[PDB]
Amino acid sequence: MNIFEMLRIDEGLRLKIYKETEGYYTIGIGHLLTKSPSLNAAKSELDKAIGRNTNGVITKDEAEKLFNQDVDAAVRGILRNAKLKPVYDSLDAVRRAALINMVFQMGETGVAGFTNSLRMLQQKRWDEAAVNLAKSRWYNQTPNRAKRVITTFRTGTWDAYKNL
Repeated sequence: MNIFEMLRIDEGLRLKIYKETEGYYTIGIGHLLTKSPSLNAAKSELDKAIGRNTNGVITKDEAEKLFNQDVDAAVRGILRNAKLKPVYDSLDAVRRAALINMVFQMGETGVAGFTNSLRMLQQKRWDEAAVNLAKSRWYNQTPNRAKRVITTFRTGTWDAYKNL
């Protein structure tokens, strides 16, 4: 298991524009296109991202390309983040992947807001971090996903994802 497989599990893969859980237009492996309600605006962003007139449809290769860029962007955001980096640096490989998943999902900014949990993780207080992380809108809005990430932080293993 690795970050790509992990996220592929959490996000799925969709070749036509769709709305994700909060109702925003997305495509591929969780590639947010726009927060705007306009489908046109979404199609514009998509063409721009792809570099062609897509008509709202991409191929599998294009989706994987956006995915590689997004993963890359997520790691980079972490490393550049003053609150994030130190945590990331103190963690083991499995757990690093869990933090990358949250950032891919909610952005750097949103993740850096988890002050107390970040602190707990830094101190390797697994059980406590897990309970703190659950006290969030994130957990209440996408509980199955949240549970898989939280368990990964808790255990430091990929068990939450074995079977999927």
